[PDB]
Amino acid sequence: TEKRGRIYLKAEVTDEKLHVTVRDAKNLIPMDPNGLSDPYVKLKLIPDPKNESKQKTKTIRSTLNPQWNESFTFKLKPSDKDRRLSVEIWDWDRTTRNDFMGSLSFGVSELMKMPASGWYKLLNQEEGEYYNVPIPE
Ligand SMILES: [Ca+2]
Ligand SMILES: [Ca+2]
Ligand SMILES: [Ca+2]
Repeated sequence: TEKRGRIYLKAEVTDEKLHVTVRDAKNLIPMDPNGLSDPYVKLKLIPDPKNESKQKTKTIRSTLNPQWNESFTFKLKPSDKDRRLSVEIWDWDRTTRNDFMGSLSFGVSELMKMPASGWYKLLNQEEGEYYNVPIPE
């Protein structure tokens, strides 16, 4: 909800597993010639040097206010204490590289001391890997 729009999420750590719900997003930035985008969300635990934690929602065509309503589960291990949940919205493009739309992240430990829930401001790509900005109201 500021330049790159906002996203509604839920994420809690229930003994063993991290549960994430990606509800919807609003006011996303136009990344297509038609003035829209084809948004999908990529969920990842970072760092992910082996590149194995990737999960993704379906792609919704031609919209800036997608409603995915999809949930995901990551098995956690003691090694994940220092990892973060990365949430990135991307714009599916058929004839070129997919465009970045907005992102954010949560510390696994952070989520364990308080599950995330509600609206969050979409951040730039690099910075999105470092923090999140909740939007109460
Ligand atoms: Ca595009
Ligand atoms: Ca597109
Ligand atoms: Ca592109």
